[PDB]
Amino acid sequence: EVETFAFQAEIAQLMSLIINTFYSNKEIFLRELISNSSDALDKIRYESLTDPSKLDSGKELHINLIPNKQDRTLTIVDTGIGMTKADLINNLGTIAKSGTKAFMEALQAGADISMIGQFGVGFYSAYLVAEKVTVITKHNDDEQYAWESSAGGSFTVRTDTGEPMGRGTKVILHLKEDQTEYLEERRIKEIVKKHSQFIGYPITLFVEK
Ligand SMILES: OCc1ccc(OC2CCOCC2)cc1
Repeated sequence: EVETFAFQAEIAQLMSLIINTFYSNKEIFLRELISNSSDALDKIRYESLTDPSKLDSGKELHINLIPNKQDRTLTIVDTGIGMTKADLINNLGTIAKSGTKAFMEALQAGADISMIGQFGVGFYSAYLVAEKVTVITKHNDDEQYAWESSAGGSFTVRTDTGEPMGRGTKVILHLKEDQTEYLEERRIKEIVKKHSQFIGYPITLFVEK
């Protein structure tokens, strides 16, 4: 069972701007996604100090980067707090409406796309390099869900029947045909060292077979 939702008009406008604006410094997408993962890990860590059973779904707090040249995907996996169905459909979009408006106004005043994370909508930088993004997520209080969007104004949510994740989020970037540099080990290493060197969780870059 697949449910299809319309983005709020403001978020659809943001995604079109990201897809259509000429902007060569695309590599910042990875910093933004790693930052989101780090924030999600911070959140479950803090909650676990007062309810240690919140880690029954997995004690390890980490970020994995998994390139796959056969599928042309880059996957960013974290074992953070995860998101509920309500997060995916309602809560995050509500927060993203105000962040988008601030970001859009900042861009009109001379900011550039790399500053997107200062407005809390860094996830959408994924569309600098991906034609489709799939988000698989599992929160302790809800079921495992798959969110997906190729932009165009809509996204889908379904219950996920794949490999159970325990807790956390996987962002699968289905890369654009001309963005396969972000599947190369040396390129990912370079970007992590440049932009994500002090993240407080282990980042493991998987090697391809
Ligand atoms: O833990 C990583 C992560 C992944 C995606 C996120 O944002 C939502 C934005 C649009 O709706 C689908 C998900 C936030 C955090």
